[PDB]
Amino acid sequence: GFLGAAGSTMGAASMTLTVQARNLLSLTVWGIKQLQARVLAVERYLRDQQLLGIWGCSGKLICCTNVPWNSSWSNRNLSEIWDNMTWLQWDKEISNYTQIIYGLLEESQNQQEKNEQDLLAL
Amino acid sequence: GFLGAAGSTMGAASMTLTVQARNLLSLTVWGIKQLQARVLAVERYLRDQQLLGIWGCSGKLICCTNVPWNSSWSNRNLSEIWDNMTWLQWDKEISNYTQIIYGLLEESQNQQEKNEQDLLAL
Amino acid sequence: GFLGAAGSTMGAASMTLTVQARNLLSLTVWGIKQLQARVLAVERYLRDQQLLGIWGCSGKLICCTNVPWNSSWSNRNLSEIWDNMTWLQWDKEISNYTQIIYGLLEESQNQQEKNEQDLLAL
Amino acid sequence: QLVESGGGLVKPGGTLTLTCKASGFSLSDSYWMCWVRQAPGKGLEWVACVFTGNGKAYYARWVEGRFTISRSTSLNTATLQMTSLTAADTATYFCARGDYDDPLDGVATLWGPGTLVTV
Amino acid sequence: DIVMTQTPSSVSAAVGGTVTINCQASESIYSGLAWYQQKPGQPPKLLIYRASTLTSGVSSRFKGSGSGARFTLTINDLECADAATYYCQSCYDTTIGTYGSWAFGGGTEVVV
Amino acid sequence: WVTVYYGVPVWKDAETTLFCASDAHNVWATHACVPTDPNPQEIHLENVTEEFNMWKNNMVEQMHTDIISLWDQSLKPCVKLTPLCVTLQCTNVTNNITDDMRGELKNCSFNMTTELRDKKQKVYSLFYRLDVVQINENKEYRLINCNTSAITQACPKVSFEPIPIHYCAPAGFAILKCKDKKFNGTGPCPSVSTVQCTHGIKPVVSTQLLLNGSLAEEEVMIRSENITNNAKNILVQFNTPVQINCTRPNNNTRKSIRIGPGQAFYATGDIIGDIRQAHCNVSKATWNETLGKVVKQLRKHFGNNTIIRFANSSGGDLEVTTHSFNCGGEFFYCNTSGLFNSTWISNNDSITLPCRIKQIINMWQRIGQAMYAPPIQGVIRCVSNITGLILTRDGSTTETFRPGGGDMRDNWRSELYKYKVVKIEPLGVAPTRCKR
Ligand SMILES: *[C@@H]1O[C@H](CO)[C@@H](O[C@@H]2O[C@H](CO)[C@@H](O[C@@H]3O[C@H](CO)[C@@H](O)[C@H](O[C@H]4O[C@H](CO)[C@@H](O)[C@H](O)[C@@H]4O)[C@@H]3O)[C@H](O)[C@H]2NC(C)=O)[C@H](O)[C@H]1NC(C)=O
Ligand SMILES: *[C@@H]1O[C@H](CO)[C@@H](O[C@@H]2O[C@H](CO)[C@@H](O)[C@H](O)[C@H]2NC(C)=O)[C@H](O)[C@H]1NC(C)=O
Ligand SMILES: *[C@@H]1O[C@H](CO)[C@@H](O[C@@H]2O[C@H](CO)[C@@H](O)[C@H](O)[C@H]2NC(C)=O)[C@H](O)[C@H]1NC(C)=O
Ligand SMILES: *[C@@H]1O[C@H](CO)[C@@H](O[C@@H]2O[C@H](CO)[C@@H](O)[C@H](O)[C@H]2NC(C)=O)[C@H](O)[C@H]1NC(C)=O
Ligand SMILES: *[C@@H]1O[C@H](CO)[C@@H](O[C@@H]2O[C@H](CO)[C@@H](O)[C@H](O)[C@H]2NC(C)=O)[C@H](O)[C@H]1NC(C)=O
Ligand SMILES: *[C@@H]1O[C@H](CO)[C@@H](O[C@@H]2O[C@H](CO)[C@@H](O)[C@H](O)[C@H]2NC(C)=O)[C@H](O)[C@H]1NC(C)=O
Ligand SMILES: *[C@@H]1O[C@H](CO)[C@@H](O)[C@H](O)[C@H]1NC(C)=O
Ligand SMILES: *[C@@H]1O[C@H](CO)[C@@H](O)[C@H](O)[C@H]1NC(C)=O
Ligand SMILES: *[C@@H]1O[C@H](CO)[C@@H](O)[C@H](O)[C@H]1NC(C)=O
Ligand SMILES: *[C@@H]1O[C@H](CO)[C@@H](O)[C@H](O)[C@H]1NC(C)=O
Ligand SMILES: *[C@@H]1O[C@H](CO)[C@@H](O)[C@H](O)[C@H]1NC(C)=O
Ligand SMILES: *[C@@H]1O[C@H](CO)[C@@H](O)[C@H](O)[C@H]1NC(C)=O
Ligand SMILES: *[C@@H]1O[C@H](CO)[C@@H](O)[C@H](O)[C@H]1NC(C)=O
Ligand SMILES: *[C@@H]1O[C@H](CO)[C@@H](O)[C@H](O)[C@H]1NC(C)=O
Ligand SMILES: *[C@@H]1O[C@H](CO)[C@@H](O)[C@H](O)[C@H]1NC(C)=O
Ligand SMILES: *[C@@H]1O[C@H](CO)[C@@H](O)[C@H](O)[C@H]1NC(C)=O
Ligand SMILES: *[C@@H]1O[C@H](CO)[C@@H](O)[C@H](O)[C@H]1NC(C)=O
Ligand SMILES: *[C@@H]1O[C@H](CO)[C@@H](O)[C@H](O)[C@H]1NC(C)=O
Repeated sequence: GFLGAAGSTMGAASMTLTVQARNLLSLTVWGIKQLQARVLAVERYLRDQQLLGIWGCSGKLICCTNVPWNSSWSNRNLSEIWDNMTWLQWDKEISNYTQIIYGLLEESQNQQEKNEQDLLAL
Repeated sequence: GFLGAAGSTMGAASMTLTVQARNLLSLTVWGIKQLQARVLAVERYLRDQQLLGIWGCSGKLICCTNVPWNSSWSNRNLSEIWDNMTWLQWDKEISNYTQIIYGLLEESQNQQEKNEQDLLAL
Repeated sequence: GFLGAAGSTMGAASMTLTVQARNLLSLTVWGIKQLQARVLAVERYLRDQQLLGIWGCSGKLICCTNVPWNSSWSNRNLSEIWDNMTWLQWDKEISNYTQIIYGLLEESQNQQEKNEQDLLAL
Repeated sequence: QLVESGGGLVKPGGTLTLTCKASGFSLSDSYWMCWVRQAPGKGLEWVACVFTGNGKAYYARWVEGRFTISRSTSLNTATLQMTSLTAADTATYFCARGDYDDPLDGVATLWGPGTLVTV
Repeated sequence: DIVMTQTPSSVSAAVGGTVTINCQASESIYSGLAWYQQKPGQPPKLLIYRASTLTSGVSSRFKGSGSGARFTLTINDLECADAATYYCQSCYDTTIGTYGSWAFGGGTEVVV
Repeated sequence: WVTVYYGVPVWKDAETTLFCASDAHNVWATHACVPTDPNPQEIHLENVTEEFNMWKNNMVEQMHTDIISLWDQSLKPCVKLTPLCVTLQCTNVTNNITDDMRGELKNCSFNMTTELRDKKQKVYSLFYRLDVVQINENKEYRLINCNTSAITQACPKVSFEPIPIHYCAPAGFAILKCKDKKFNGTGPCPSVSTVQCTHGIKPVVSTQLLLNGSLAEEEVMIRSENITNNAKNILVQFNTPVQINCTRPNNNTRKSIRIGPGQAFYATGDIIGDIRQAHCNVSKATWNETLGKVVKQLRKHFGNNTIIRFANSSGGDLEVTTHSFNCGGEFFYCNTSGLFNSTWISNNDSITLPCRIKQIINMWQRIGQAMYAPPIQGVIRCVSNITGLILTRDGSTTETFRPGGGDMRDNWRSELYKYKVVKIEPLGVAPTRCKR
């Protein structure tokens, strides 16, 4: 079920991640409307994929990064977050740090790629 | 030649795979028709790329998976399939197992990514 | 700044590569025009991504290849190219070898993937 | 049923036209009139074909414009015009009739004794 | 544009018994093959057409088969019937779509 | 074990939208097409056969639809002639007119509207007999379509020349083509190659004879969905052209009448010189040889000693009983009986076909949209290549064939019979010995 994991805890829900991923691409009245909708759906898909590319998480549903958790974002324990909370609740808890985390992920990836080139040039 | 390998055997044809890949993206009568065609061509491209992403074969023309061949799908020998048969013939031979194989590939990739996270968390 | 690195040398400019990457996706008069523009912007994005895929550089801003520099393309020193020249100047210096390099990159990647399969089959 | 003529010696760089007359059948029907040549040493190769029902013709790749094949149903003959001839073109030339129907389609069933061209 | 390769170039036998001649097309010709027998002094005679059908100017002694791009000719009993050069001919050029473009391989000399 | 391969060279039958291309005021707006490739490629597929069926080819349907829609768009900005649905007071033209042409032209006069709403003007013009009907059973007449449809004047600046277009596949698709010189429209095709775009095809409209298409390369070809079924058409493709020369030997004048602000009607003015009948000439010897070739091939389906007879068309409207065409901008309806008058038994000169001309045209056999063809000044002469026929069986040792008309689709499936559209399906899997 497409949103079937909505009531699951975070540590339970993140095992069925492909279910949602597979459903993101799926001149008269009801004519021009479909053409416009199709184009916008494509743009949304690509923006999310570009971010995974930039952060170094392309091709993965789950990726580890090398960016530290800064605590002030959320000072909850891992056993509390993963076992006693759902993704809807979590999304609300840290919604205002979204842009902070994304900026940190982008810079980290740029530093990593530059360092890999220095090693391949050695 | 775009379909030049059509008469080649499978083990001969799968060396020129980029030839076809490079040709997949390439309000009046003959006006609105082109806009509609362009959008649909993009959607087709993306659906195939999403599947390679899901199965863990993104960025590759040839990828090995860890899913076993179940024999009943086709009980032919490797020396028969790769040397004495073309891709058109093969596609007909196993056309009805397409959905089985894809489901197996998807589950395998989800298990692999979860296990990699457990190791990176160690 | 989106083109802020335009006046920087090549070795200075290629540290802010995500700045430009993030800005590539971003029936009446001013109606149909936007729909047509959006579709074409998507096609341009995808053609560049497909080439990085084909050459084995998907997901990277900087990638090393295994294709040699043939000298005749440009016989300048690395200390001259990276420190005393901008990307606009460089693009002019080797503009006519673009198609040569791309053809070489494509063949190299096909050979590499075939060899990896032979090893995984061992 | 096929009678050839026009053989002989060509001074190098010159020309020669060969003919092949049908007897006992009409070229007005759907047949292929083709020429082949047999080199000294017995190598055998195709030179050209013309469809008598239309005048359409095909040539061997090695011809490169030096040979012209044509037919005339009013004479009930077919000819081959050769130019820019050299020593390498020495061969016995033969005409043969191929069928255009389902059995024997493209098959040369009627062959005339050939004629020698030297250069 | 169809190239036929014929082998062996020289085939021999004791008097009595069989020999074979093989012929390989550079491309499938979908069985559009004819076999000819050329004795010294004459044009080639047609023995077999469309890979395996006889012209009735030849007995059952000459048999053959094949498909696609690969064919063979078998002479079942050699009674010094000939000292012919046998030739493999393509009667269909798949690159053109016609029966107006022929190709011959080199021939095979049969000695007995 | 499972290896996934991307870029696998396989395909499936498919139906998609094709776009046009053109090698560069035309009625078909060919300037709206994508510029063509000056040197298009064709790839031979070695060892590949494919199954084709020209009777189920949807490329025909798209061509049909594009042509009609373009035609209609071209008339959108043109002046309407509804003010002409008036009672015409009308008499015959008798000045220096050739017998058997006498009664074809009429001199009609009427009260037409003008630039100002308060004024009327008396005008007169010439009409062909086929465009009017008598109402007062001088006599009162009306234009033939005033009780059924609107009449739109074709814009005088728009050309009807059948400039060819090429159809091209979109990304992800390919067009397969037969090369087999004897292909009869269905079944396996031993030699196949691929193109991105078709050859240029001219949108020529005709009925009984096909006037400017492709010729067979070798043998005369007879193609039909069934042959056996008397309800089906037989398309016969010639392997040599037959030359036909048509003329309208009347030097005409043209005048415009203002009918309202910004609008004018083009009327036939008068005739300079004598009045003569329009006609077409077909070389006699060529026609005779051409039929002999057709008969030899028709007999293959009917029997070795079967007699084949040709006869002319059945009765009905000119649009279905005559040979019609648009040439020089005029619409001709020619009598073809002189071409189909013979019996073929087992074992310089010319044929003159008289023709009629109409100005009010129901172009696509639709009802409600009538086009008015403005007259053309001067004299018209046309030369064309007859490339084929549309025949039907008139259905015990004699077969009779008659020419006939047909759907517009049958004039296009005759060029598109060699092409098929397929889609490319690049993913596939196969067993290998590798594992991640
Ligand atoms: C079958 O193919 C043949 C050959 O292509 C085709 O014949 C051609 O028809 C056109 C139109 O009738 C001829 O073009 C005209 O030639 C006269 C010669 O003086 C010109 O004056 C014409 O120009 C005037 O009319 C144009 C109409 O749009 C105006 O745009 C222009 O400004 C002028 O007013 C015009 O060029 C053409 O010459 C012949 N070709 C030959 C070789 O005669 C034939 O019609 C096709 N058959 C069918 C049924 O379509
Ligand atoms: C909705 O909430 C209930 C509990 O609040 C979830 O029940 C759990 O179901 C799993 C299934 O194996 C059990 O192991 C757990 O022990 C159950 N919880 C408790 C407290 O016993 C239920 O699964 C939730 N629904 C979803 C979609 O997650
Ligand atoms: C079409 O089929 C023929 C044979 O059926 C293929 O011929 C092979 O060509 C390669 C080229 O080096 C040879 O090494 C093989 O030995 C040939 N086959 C045989 C049986 O000798 C031909 O290549 C095929 N066409 C395509 C596109 O693969
Ligand atoms: C424009 O050019 C000037 C010099 O031509 C660049 O100046 C350099 O700025 C860096 C900044 O730390 C200094 O370290 C260099 O020493 C400066 N150059 C010199 C010659 O001293 C300036 O940065 C350039 N602008 C851009 C966008 O690169
Ligand atoms: C419009 O007027 C025409 C002309 O009178 C009608 O066509 C005639 O219909 C009768 C009906 O039996 C036929 O016998 C005549 O031969 C027809 N005339 C022509 C010239 O074909 C037509 O039916 C009228 N349309 C409508 C809708 O009533
Ligand atoms: C087409 O032309 C033919 C002859 O040119 C016309 O045939 C004549 O038709 C009348 C009708 O009764 C016959 O009495 C004549 O004997 C016919 N002549 C010949 C030579 O057969 C035919 O009517 C014309 N068709 C049309 C629709 O006008
Ligand atoms: C006009 O045509 C009709 C048609 O029958 C004819 O009866 C009448 O006499 C003609 N009038 C003239 C002036 O020729
Ligand atoms: C039509 O009638 C007018 C009346 O004067 C005459 O001038 C004109 O020449 C006539 N036209 C024809 C073609 O008879
Ligand atoms: C124009 O209208 C007048 C009004 O009486 C009428 O007499 C005349 O005949 C009409 N003219 C034509 C040509 O219809
Ligand atoms: C076309 O040729 C095929 C070849 O087998 C034949 O089966 C088919 O019936 C032919 N078409 C017609 C209409 O006869
Ligand atoms: C038309 O073709 C079908 C093909 O199976 C055939 O069965 C049918 O009998 C044909 N029509 C006639 C009248 O033979
Ligand atoms: C048709 O042939 C007749 C024979 O006299 C000739 O007068 C006429 O001009 C020809 N028509 C054409 C279009 O050439
Ligand atoms: C058409 O006109 C050309 C002009 O040279 C002439 O040669 C040809 O014979 C004519 N065709 C007919 C059918 O009269
Ligand atoms: C063709 O010409 C020959 C000459 O004698 C004649 O017998 C035959 O009936 C002619 N055929 C036609 C269709 O005119
Ligand atoms: C066909 O010829 C006959 C000959 O009497 C004629 O009666 C018939 O009307 C003609 N058909 C057409 C459409 O003219
Ligand atoms: C058909 O042939 C007969 C034979 O006498 C002839 O009288 C008749 O006029 C011809 N019909 C046409 C339309 O030429
Ligand atoms: C028609 O007559 C006018 C009168 O001057 C003349 O100039 C024109 O050339 C003529 N047209 C033809 C085709 O003879
Ligand atoms: C008629 O066919 C001949 C054949 O070569 C061609 O040259 C000529 O242009 C064709 N005429 C038309 C109008 O297509």
